[PDB]
Amino acid sequence: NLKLGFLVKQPEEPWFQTEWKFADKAGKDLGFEVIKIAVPDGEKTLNAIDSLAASGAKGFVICTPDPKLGSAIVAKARGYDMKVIAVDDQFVNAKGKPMDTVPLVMMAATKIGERQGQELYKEMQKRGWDVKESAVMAITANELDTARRRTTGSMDALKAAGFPEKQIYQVPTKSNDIPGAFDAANSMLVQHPEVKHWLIVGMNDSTVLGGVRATEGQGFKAADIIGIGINGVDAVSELSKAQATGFYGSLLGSPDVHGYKSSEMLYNWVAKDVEPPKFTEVTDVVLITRDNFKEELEKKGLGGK
Ligand SMILES: C[C@H]1O[C@H](O)[C@H](O)[C@@H](O)[C@H]1O
Repeated sequence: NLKLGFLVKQPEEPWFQTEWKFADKAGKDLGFEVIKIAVPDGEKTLNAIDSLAASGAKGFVICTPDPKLGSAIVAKARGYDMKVIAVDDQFVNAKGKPMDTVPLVMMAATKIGERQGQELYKEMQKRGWDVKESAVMAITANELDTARRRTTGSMDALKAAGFPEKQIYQVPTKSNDIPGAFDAANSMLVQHPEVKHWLIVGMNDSTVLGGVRATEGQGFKAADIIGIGINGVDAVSELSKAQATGFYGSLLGSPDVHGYKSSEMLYNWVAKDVEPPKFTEVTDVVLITRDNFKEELEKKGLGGK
């Protein structure tokens, strides 16, 4: 009866696919229809809201393709008597200050970034790399808070663990995907012939994967590369390959939680003016590798591997 939207910036990522899946679940439970829309850019975002209004949706969950669209999104929604909840990516104002007023569901970015770093360092030690000939490549998306806090967290952890600060090289990526990250990593690789072993730091699976792909192209074998993604669900195809690669593992979050919970809260809000908490931080994480990925997915009920 009631129709609620679930707008995602990147429909191609398993992460977002899963959030859609679990929105559908909440829909069945509570008795609402979820309208699933891809919003890969600003225009499509604004158009999509119009479209929702036409369909008579009461509200929407959104992961905006651009945090800086926040103001506009709110203005449009307001106009249509729509309630908004942000998932994953927080709205910011013109100045890049967060819009605290919009309820947000997100991962504990910093904490998860830090776990990445810890796990990078641990695996390095396991392999017995000489620090003197090792480096960290940090592929950054500093314009996105959530991404920033992951990669910063990771670098902080590595530094805390005793990885030499001066051997940490950052490079911005133009896009938060494989192609973008590849390009970025490549440009950094050719700058540093002296490095024999790389740690790859990136905010998510795709970013790290791009990094890994570049290293391979520059004649690094798996043993000499450690990349640990974040998302988990996005990494399955990699972890499924016959042969081990530079991509060691991924930190599996809870896209299920993000999808279901964001939806359920909106409904309660729309249906019963039950005001959501402003901020919901999801702290779940588990390292999945070649050995355990299958169990851990099935254990979290994201079956298939
Ligand atoms: C938790 C999410 O954070 C951002 O939205 C990234 O772009 C996603 O791929 C995902 O990792």
